[PDB]
Formats: sequence, C-alpha cells, structure tokens
Amino acid sequence: MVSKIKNGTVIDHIPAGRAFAVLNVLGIKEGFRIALVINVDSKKMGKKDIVKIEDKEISDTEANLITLIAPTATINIVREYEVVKKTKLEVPKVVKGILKCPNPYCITSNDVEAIPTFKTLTEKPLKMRCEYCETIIDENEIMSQILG
Amino acid sequence: MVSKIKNGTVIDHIPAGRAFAVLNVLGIKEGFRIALVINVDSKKMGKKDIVKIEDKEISDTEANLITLIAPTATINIVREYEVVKKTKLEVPKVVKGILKCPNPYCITSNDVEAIPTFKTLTEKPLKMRCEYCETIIDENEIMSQILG
Amino acid sequence: LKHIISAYNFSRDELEDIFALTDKYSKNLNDTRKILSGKTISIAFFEPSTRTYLSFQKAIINLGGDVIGFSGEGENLADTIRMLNNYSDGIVMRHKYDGASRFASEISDIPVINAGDGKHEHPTQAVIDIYTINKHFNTIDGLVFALLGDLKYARTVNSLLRILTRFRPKLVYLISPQLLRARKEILDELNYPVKEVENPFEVINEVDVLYVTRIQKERFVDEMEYEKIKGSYIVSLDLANKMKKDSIILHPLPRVNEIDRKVDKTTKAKYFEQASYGVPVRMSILTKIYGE
Amino acid sequence: LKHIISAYNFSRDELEDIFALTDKYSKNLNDTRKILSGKTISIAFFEPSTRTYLSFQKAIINLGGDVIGFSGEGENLADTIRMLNNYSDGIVMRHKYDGASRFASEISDIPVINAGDGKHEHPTQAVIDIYTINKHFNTIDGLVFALLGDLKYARTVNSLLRILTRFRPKLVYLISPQLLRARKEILDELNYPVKEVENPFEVINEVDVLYVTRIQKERFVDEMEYEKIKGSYIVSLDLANKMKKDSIILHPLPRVNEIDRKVDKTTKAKYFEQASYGVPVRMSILTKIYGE
Amino acid sequence: LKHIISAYNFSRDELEDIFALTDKYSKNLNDTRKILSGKTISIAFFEPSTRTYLSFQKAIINLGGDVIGFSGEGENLADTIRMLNNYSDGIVMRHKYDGASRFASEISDIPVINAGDGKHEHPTQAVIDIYTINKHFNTIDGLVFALLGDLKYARTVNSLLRILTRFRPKLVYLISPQLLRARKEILDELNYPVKEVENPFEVINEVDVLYVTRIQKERFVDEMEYEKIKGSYIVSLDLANKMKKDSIILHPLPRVNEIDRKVDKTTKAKYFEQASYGVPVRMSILTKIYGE
Amino acid sequence: LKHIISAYNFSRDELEDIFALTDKYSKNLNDTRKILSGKTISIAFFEPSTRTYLSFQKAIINLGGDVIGFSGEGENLADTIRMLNNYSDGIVMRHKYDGASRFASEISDIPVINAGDGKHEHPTQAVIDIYTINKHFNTIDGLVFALLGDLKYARTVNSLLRILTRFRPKLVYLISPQLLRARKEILDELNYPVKEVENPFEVINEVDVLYVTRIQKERFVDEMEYEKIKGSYIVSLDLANKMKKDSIILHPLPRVNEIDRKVDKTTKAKYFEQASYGVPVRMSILTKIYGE
Ligand SMILES: [Zn+2]
Ligand SMILES: [Zn+2]
Repeated sequence: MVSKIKNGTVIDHIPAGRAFAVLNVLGIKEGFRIALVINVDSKKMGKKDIVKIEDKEISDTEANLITLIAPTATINIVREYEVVKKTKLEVPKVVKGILKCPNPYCITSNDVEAIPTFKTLTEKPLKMRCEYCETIIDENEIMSQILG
Repeated sequence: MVSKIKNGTVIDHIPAGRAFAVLNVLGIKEGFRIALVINVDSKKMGKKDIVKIEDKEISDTEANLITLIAPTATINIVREYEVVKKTKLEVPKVVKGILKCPNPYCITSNDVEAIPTFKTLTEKPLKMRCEYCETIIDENEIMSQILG
Repeated sequence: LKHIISAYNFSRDELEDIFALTDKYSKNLNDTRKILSGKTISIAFFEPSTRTYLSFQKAIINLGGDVIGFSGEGENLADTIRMLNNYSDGIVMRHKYDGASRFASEISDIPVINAGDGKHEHPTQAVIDIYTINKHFNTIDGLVFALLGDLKYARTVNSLLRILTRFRPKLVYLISPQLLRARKEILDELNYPVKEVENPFEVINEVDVLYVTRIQKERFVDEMEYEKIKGSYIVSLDLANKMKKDSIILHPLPRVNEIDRKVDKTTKAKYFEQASYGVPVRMSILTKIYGE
Repeated sequence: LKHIISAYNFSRDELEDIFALTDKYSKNLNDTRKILSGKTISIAFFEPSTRTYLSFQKAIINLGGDVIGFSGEGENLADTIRMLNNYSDGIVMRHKYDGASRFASEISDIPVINAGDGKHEHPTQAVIDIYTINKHFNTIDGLVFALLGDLKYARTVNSLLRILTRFRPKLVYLISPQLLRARKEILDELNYPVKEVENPFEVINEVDVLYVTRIQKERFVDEMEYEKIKGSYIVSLDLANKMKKDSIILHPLPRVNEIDRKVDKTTKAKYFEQASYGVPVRMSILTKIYGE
Repeated sequence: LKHIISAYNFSRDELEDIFALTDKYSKNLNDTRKILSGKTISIAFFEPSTRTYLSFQKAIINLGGDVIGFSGEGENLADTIRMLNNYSDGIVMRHKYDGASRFASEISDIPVINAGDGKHEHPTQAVIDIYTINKHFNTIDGLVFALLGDLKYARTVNSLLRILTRFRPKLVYLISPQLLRARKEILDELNYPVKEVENPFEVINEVDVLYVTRIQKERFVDEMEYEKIKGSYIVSLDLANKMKKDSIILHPLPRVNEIDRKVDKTTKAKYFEQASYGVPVRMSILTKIYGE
Repeated sequence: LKHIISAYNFSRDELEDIFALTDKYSKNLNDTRKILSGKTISIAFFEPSTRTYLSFQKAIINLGGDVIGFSGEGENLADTIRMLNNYSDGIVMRHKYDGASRFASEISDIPVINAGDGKHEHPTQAVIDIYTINKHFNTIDGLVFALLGDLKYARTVNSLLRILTRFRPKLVYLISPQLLRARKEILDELNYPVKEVENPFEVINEVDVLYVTRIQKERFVDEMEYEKIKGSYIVSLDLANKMKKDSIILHPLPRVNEIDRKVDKTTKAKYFEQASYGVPVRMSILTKIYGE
C-alpha cells in the first residue's frame, strides 16, 4: 500500500499493530524518511504492518531485537530499488536498554547510569536473565514491556 | 510517497516529526488501516508528515484538536478516490483529556475520574484555562505536553 | 440556585434576596420555617475546619434538617460523592484540591455547596462579607475597598473579588507584598477598577472597607524577608485611627496576630459581627436552594 | 434476632423477611414507622469506617432513633461496653480484634451488632450482598458464584460463605492466588459445593455472580510476586464481556483499582446498587431486633 | 583476581591458594609482608555493617594500608565510585541494591570487592565458610552439607552454593519452610546434587556441615505461620547431639536466637572460629589482588 | 596563611603558589614531603559531607598527618573548638551557621579551615575552581565567565565571586531566575564587571567558563514556578554545543540532574577533572599553612 524505496530497509510481516513498537525497539524517533502501513492484508498472517526506513541499512544486531516482538518479521536491505540482502533473524544474546528489570531492588531499576542488561538463557521457550541480579523474564513479560 | 485511499481521511502538511502526535491527539492506537510518511519533501514547508486513515471520516471536532500541534495541517475526506470535503480547521473551544493541568493541587491532577478540561481564553496568541482551577497555559506548554 | 461552587453562581438579584432573608433570620425568632424538615444534609469536610463545620451544622439544624458528616482522612472523591448521594439530600464540602467542588457538583444529583476548595474559592464566606458591608453602608456600589495581606493564595479574597463583580465598587485597592499579589488570571476577570500598592498608610484615609488576610511565613524566599515585611500588613491600632469615621475592618476568622487586639474595642472593628452573620447567611443560601 | 455477630445468627426465614422489609423501605416513602423513636443507638467504631458509620447512622435516623458514637482510639473493651449500656439501647461496633463483637454481646444487655471484627466477619454486609443477588435473580438457590481475589483475610468473604449455607447455591468457585486461599476451617463449615481455581477466564462463562475483593501488596512474599499476580484478579472490561447476559458483578466498596472503571457503564455492574441497599437492609435488621 | 563481585570470580586453584595464605596469616607472626604499604583502600558501606567494616579495616591495616570510608546515607552510585577512584586504590562496598558491586566494578578502574549487595551475594563470606570447612576435614569434596533456615533471601547461602561448584560436594541438603526455598534460577546453576527437605531431624545424622541462616518474622503470610514454623529451624542442643562425632555447625554471625546458646560449649560449634578467620581470609584475598 | 575562612584570605601571589604546588602534587610522585608528619588535624564536620570529609582526610594523610574527626550532631561551638585545641594541631570544619568558622578561628590557637559555613562561603572549593580554569587557559585574567542557577544561597558562588577579585576577569555573567539573584551586598564588593541575565542562550557563545549550581524546589513561591523555570538553567547537550571550541563547564559536585549526563562525554565537560584536583589543592593550602 506504500511506494518502493530507492535505498534502505524494509521490515515486512510485523504483527498487525506492532509497527510502533518496532521503531521503539530500533531507537527510531530523525533526519530520514520513514513510512508505515498498519493493519494491511497478509496472505499468511491475516493482517500485518510494514515499515520502510530510507537511507539506513539496519544491522543484524538491531534486526535481531525485532524478534522480541515480531519473530515472523522479514528484513530486506535495498540499494537502487533492488534487494541486496534478506537478513536471517536470530534471537539476541544480550539486550541492553529496551527491557527493564522487574526487581525494584536491582541496581538497574535505581541508578540511571546502570543500564538494564539481559542475557538470553534459553532461545527455545525464551527466558532471559538480568546480569546484575539474576531475575528471569519470559516471552510474556518481554512482550508486555515493549508493547507498552 | 504512499498509495491513494478509496475511503477516509488524509491529513497532509503536518510538521515533520509530528505524525505520531497527531494520532495520539485523535485517540488512534484498532481495526482500520493507517499509513504514514514522515520527513518527506514539501514545497512550502521544507519537510512534512502525512497520515492516511482508511474508513474513518474525521469530524470537525476531532480535526480542530490537530491545530494544537499542527496548525498548518489540511484535512481531506475521501469517498471512492474523490475528495468530498476540505475541512477548515479552527482553534477548539474546549479540550478534555489531551492536556493535563500543571497545578498538582487541581482535582484533575489527582482523581482519575476528574478528566482535565481547558477552555480557550484567546485564540490569538493561544491561552487556555483550566475549568477547575483557572490555571492558564500557553502554546509552548501545550506543544510540549503533546510532543512528549 | 442549586450548586454553590463559585461566587459567580450568584446574581445581584439573588444576593439582595439572601440579604433580606438574613435580616429576617438574624432577628432570631422562634417561628423560623423548617424548610429542611425531613431532609439530611451531609457535611463532607475532607479538609477539616471546625468553625465552618459547626456553622453549617447550626444553619441546617435551625432549618429543621438532620446532619451527618465527617471531618478529615485510597478512595476517589467521585466514589464518596456517590455514597453521599445514597445517604443525603445535599452536600457541603471542604477539600484541599482546587476544583473539587466543581467536580463533585457534576457527579452529584443533590446540591453541593463549596465550603472551601484548595486555594481556589470559598463563596459562602464572600456572601457573608458583602452582607456585613451592605448592612453597614446600605450599599456595596460606590464603596472604596482595600484588601490587605496575602492576595495570591487566599480563597476568600478570590471569592470576594469575583462576587464584587455583581456590584459597582468605586475602587479596590490591592495591598500586598510583591510576592503575594493577586494573580493575573483573576484580575483579568474583574469589571471594576483596582490599583496595586505596597503600603496601606498611602491610602488608608480613603477606604470604606479594609479586608485583611494573614501572611504566612511558610510562603517566602527566606524567614528574613518575611520578618522584614510582616510588620506592615498588620492592622495596628494606629492604622485603624487613620481610617475615616464610618469605615469598617473585616477579617474572615480565625485570626492569629494580623490584627492588634486593642482594635477589637474600636467601633470600626466589624469582624466579630461578620462571623456572627455566618449562620443566618447560610440558612438563607440553604433556603434559596431547598425552600423556593 | 438480638445480637448480630455472625452471618449464622440469621435463618433462611429471617433473611426472606428482611428482604421484604428492604423492598418496602427502599420504595422510600415518607410514612416509615419510627420503631426507634425515643431510643439511642451508640455507634462504637474502635476501628474507623466512615462509609459504614454513616450508613448505620442514617438507618437509625430514618427509624426515629438518636445516635451517639465515636470513631477511633488503656481501657478494656468490656468497660466500654458497660458504659454504652448506661448510655444507650443498642450498640453497633467495629473492632480490629477477631471475636470482639462476640465478646461484647456476652457482656452487654442491649443488642450488639457486629459491623466488622478483625478478619473474622461483617454479617450485615453479607445480608446486603444476598439481598442484591436475590433482588436480581428472584433466587439464591441454584446460582453459580465466583469469589475473586483475597479469600483468606477478607471478612466479607467469610460472612458471605457462611450466610450462603442457609440457601442452596449450585456451586461456589473460589478464585485466588495460592497464598490467598480460603482457610481450611471455613471450608469445612460449608454445606454446598465449592471448587478452587487460579484463573477466572477458565470459568467466567458459567457464573451468575462474581464477587470481588482487593488483593493488597502488604501480604506477599515480596513485591515481585504481587506485581506478577495482581493483574489477573482485576475485573477487567474484557473479563466482564465474557460473562453471561444475565450475570452480575459485586464488590463491597470502597474500591481502589480492582475493577476497571469502564465496567461501571455496563449493565452487569451492580456494586453501586449494592452499596445503595445498605441503609434499607440495615433498617430492616434493626426492625427485626427492636420492632417485632 | 581483581574485582571480587561473585563467588564465581574464584577458581578452585585460587581458592587453594587463599587457604594457604590464610594458614600463614592466622599463625599471626609479626613479620607479615606489608603489601598495601602506601596504598589507601576505601570502605564504602552504603548499607552499614560494623562487624564487616571492622573486619576489612583490620585486614587492610595488618597489610600496611591506610583506610578511608563511610557508613550509611540524591547522588548516583556511579558518581561515588568515580570520587573513590580519585581518593583510593581499591574499594570494598556494601550496598542494598542487587548488582551494585557488579555495576561499580564496571565504572571503576581500581578493584572493587563486594561485601554484600542486596540479597544477591557476599563472596568473601563464602570464602571464609569453605576455608573453615576445609580446615576441619582437609577437604570440601565428598562432604554432605545441609543448609537450614532461609534459603531464598540470604546472600550468604547464594554465595556458598555458587562457590561450592568449584568443588565436588557429595550432596547438599536444602532445609527450609516451603516459603523460604532456594530460587529456581540459583538451583539451575549448580553442578552437584541437592535435595529439598522440610525437617532436619530426617537427615541430621548424615551431614558433615550444617550451615544455618535466620528466619525473620518480617517475611511471612502472617505472624501465626512464622510462630508455627520458627521453632524447627533452630539449631537446638538436641539437634546438635544427633549429629555425627566429626561434624560442624556454621553460621555467618551475628546471631539472635537461631542457635541455642548451650551449643557454644559443644565441640561441634564452629561459628566462633569461623568469624575468627575473617580477617586472615580477607588479607589473603587482598594479597591475591594487590601483592601478586 | 593560617586561618582559611574566606576567599579573601588569599592574595594573588598566594594563589599562584598554590597552583604550582598543586601541579607538583598532582604528578603524584612517591616522594612527597611529609610536612604534617607528627601532626594531628581534626576534621569537625558539624554539618556532614562525606565527599569533602574524605577529600581533606586524604590530603592530610598524603602529607603524613594523623586524622581525627567527627561528622554530625547543647554544647557551644566555642567549647568544641577549645577541646579540639587540646587534641589537635589544626581544624577543618563544616557548619550550618554563617560565620561559624570566622568565630572558631578567633577562639582557636591552631589554624581553622572553613570547609563550608551556612550559605556564606567555601573558600577551598573556590581555589579548586580557579586552579582548574587556570590550568586550562594558562590564565584567569581576561576570561568571560557565566554563573548559572542559584546565585543567592550558594556558598561556592559566593567564594568564587570573591576570589575572582584577586584577578581581572573580562566579565562575569550572572544567569539566574529573578528569585535566585546574587545579593546586593556581595555585588558591591566586586571590582570587575558583571551583568545580570535570565536566559543563557542569549550569551552562551561568548563564555570561556560556565559554572553551574543546582536550583532547588525547596526555595520557591510554589512548585509551579519552580517547574516552569527549572528546565532552562540545566546544562543541556544543546547548550554545551553552542559554546566556543575552547570553553569549559564546571560544577562543584555532587550533581543530581542540573547537567545532562550526555555532556560528560564532550571535551568541554571539566567537572570530573575539577573534583580530581581537590586533594592536591588542599595539600597545597595545607603546605602553605604548616610547611613554610
Ligand atoms: Zn535485575
Ligand atoms: Zn487545573
């Protein structure tokens, strides 16, 4: 439903409603052009969102953060209207910043310079652990931190 | 930079960066399709944002709230690919919900059922006044409540 | 009349009526019509004040009503208002948050009388003040007023300045330290002349009514600016003697030391009489809501 | 009826009677028989509650009684009970110690009405809850109930589970976190079926009456177990929409945030009406003690 | 060795070394090498503990260092760490927030020694405990342990369970009330066998080392569940007598009443000796950081 | 030099000397002359500050002195000064009352160093600030300064404005809200040009040194005037970017949020280095008193 991009990144197949959360997860919100469509038809998903970022080729690192909320998403890097890389998303090993620790006595929940960091413990059903206090979080806590 | 809409609303000429704030101001964030472009070229503004809401014709009431942050915006209602109304934005008389009162002792800053309400006092340089406590706010306070 | 939340709820016509009923009720006969007979008024003083609690209580009893109420003390103002609506036929409330009464009055089906909300208003107190003034001079139009002390954070000043707009004051002197000045918002509402001034001895000789409010320490740059300024917004026996033969001094009580106690023996002291009209004035406001 | 200390003090016959008197008193005519005329009830709320104080006060006044009382604040419960016996014709008391009312009732010659003792009981609240239910469904027998939230330390749940034994509920779902489960002692008293469950969405579709109690932070292993669990014992707008067309949601007020405020606009919300029957129900209990 | 933030910072090799240095320093000769001569260690105990403050202080002095420090008391942990880096050559800190030392150690260039962070760890205490055990049995491999009391919120248990993974315990009995059980996260780290149990008399006869932690009231459903359970996680004189001839009882002091005082006269009581190795063990950890 | 109570105790000559000694002591060699060997300095911080306590402590130790002291807590300042005179060879004190150090210095035979008295002065902090400035620009004469934030009640501003009179600043911008302006008394002392201004973006482009002090809520008409003003006396990353290539930002630490933390990564941020000269500067002041 949106025009073709000369240079940059196309993130397709995001669950319907979660494009705004994908932008947050990438730190995006200045300079470059962005387009979104939300709730468009998808032959495999029912509905979906699509994000296009001109002039920025998203790294594999930034892209793997997208799996925390849009594990079905696909990422295409585009040069001169042509797709030059379809990136293979993996679960990230470490997540600094995006996720808070639910333990109010964790140093990361109290000192601004102490940035929250989770290391993935299992990919499988996804469990992640705070590197400061060892509190564990699951896919459900993950998703409701980010989709809020 | 985005496709033509069969039925609904096109909000063009939003200051670059403020499309997300226009959606908040309209209460939008489910069912219907939306598209945005952010930071595209505008011949009169330098840069601009554009929002398209399928299947919803925005009222004059909802549209006048858009002037609080995008006074240059233009609103077109679309039926069957044709523009059937170019709405004339005015400054709203009353604003419930969108704006908080900066007085921490105002009943609206303390009781959840007590919804913040501002009546416009002058349009000209815009000043608005809390209907509960008479605290006055200016365009600057207005804009930094909403663009945050 | 129904909700009494602002001094703006009263017209000039309603006020002249309340004065006449106050005359009648003052002249404290044993045949007052019991317009609140079979009715329960609840007195909901989230922020306590015994003087004012007792004053509405006595008005309500003089008119034949039953009183329920509380004083002090995470339940929503809206839920409390709802409950009082099961229990009663009207509410008199006092609250720490500005606009509280306004908001209650919109939740509530029974009348709501604001007996103080935050620093915003106290309309019945303003009605009592103008009643006292009109009683003395047979008029409010044409008088020259001076308000002395804190004019920024005093809800009684706010209610008095607003109620005076239903009348034609010659002039209202605003006498305060720079810090305690009437806010811009409130001055732009007024439809009568006003002049800001720092020392009362400059114009005391001209004023029909001097209305004083306490300055509080707890409101200043430091304790030294307060100690330097406090002294000259007291009504001293000397400032009283420089006022005209027919003038009056008013204060919505209680007082601490903003009025020299020697003043209470002069004929110009009118704050005692002022507190004494509180009950008949509130009986009258109640009669206008329930008995007409 | 004389002392009302437990929900077990009521028979099924006495309850059907109280319901009929509540109908009559609700339909708030100006000819209610003043069965407490010349009587003084003292309201002795050692543990304060304004909502409930005012509610008994208003019942007692509607029936023609005088009210004395106190609220709050080393004097023995027995000595206080003795003194109220000089001063009054009955006592309504609220206390922090379990069994307090039971004990007062044994010291006292005048009736004693328990308006809350510790975490043990609040029987008049249970009478109000079943009155609301029977009013809606023309029955209590045959209904399917679910109690949601804290079921261990809530005296209203204890009184509701006990009073329901005078009736024939189809089934009572007990929905709580593991920590806040109904105590063994109380479950062995019951004469009707019950089933423990952790998530309300499992059975919401079946329930005629959903009765909710607040979970408090101040009651948990740590703040993290509370933050993990709190979310799913709220009555959300979504949990309301999955209930049957004819079902009702009940809560003995006040509330903080255990009920989404959007729910108050649905037809299934019945907690407002529930608080509104408090006075006629207590008038009826009082009529059964003093006027028969 | 550099930062000592977790018991995982130590290898089995580093621990055997620290034990040998502790032997040497214990045998308290007047020729100890002053490896901290000319160095200043700051002791930053944001959360106070005099016992532990004094213990690091004395270690640092025995090695020739100067001590600066504070105890107690909106400044960022990061800013304080920065400042101590101007003032000193290493930091020993105690803090109420989990992970605090970890975070300091990443801001800081000088070494940081965790002397307690929140409920997370206290690694030097664990080193002292295993030193005491290895001193007694000439081994840690092959022993059968039992940890008794609170195993959920005790940082010393957490540090002891983690440090034991550098060794081969035969078995670690976890003996607690249901409420105070070791967390899942910590049990999945371990590489040795463990078994949960509610009563210590079931297996006391088997255990080489009994390590006890206080249960606190301030941590329970209600005071009645605590009063019912408290009694059977005390080390009583009778539970001591049922232990093997060669076994030891350990407790990281202070104690209140989780150990019968009559036990301090038996040969199995080893908590006094345990506190007495604190200084040489910390001297050794300091020697491994600064003197090698 | 003997007593250091005011920034006026220093001449331009003494300051150039202290700078040279600070260079030498900074370059932190292991041969510093122990001028305080055999001497005891007492640190008497009636009003606590750990940062500053530790800083004088470390200076005194680096010079070979012993330290005694206290921190906090009806005994006369004069009696305490007398006692410290039995116990010690000099005193560094911090007190809540203006003039306290001046007065101690007159009771006392040993030197007295003011490390903060009330809102009056902190002279060693001013010496540290000018040391940092002169280190960066090889001069203090000719610079254009701006002081930003609270300039009325900040003793560091008072000491910096006074010490700058031993030099020739081109111009000192005073940037504060109207409320927090430098007092008249202090401005009449100065012998260099100064200009008052409300917004820093008006002149940021001109300034060699920006020295910021916190604005505190606890100091305002109401919380709304503070919330309206607070935002524009922060050193934001944007205000930093509009300063000249060679300029520096200074702040006598600790900070809360008057400096955007992103600023600490720019080359213009100099507050970290500033706190780091504290010890050698105080060593130098001590060397001028005891070692010459
Ligand atoms: Zn954590
Ligand atoms: Zn307001």
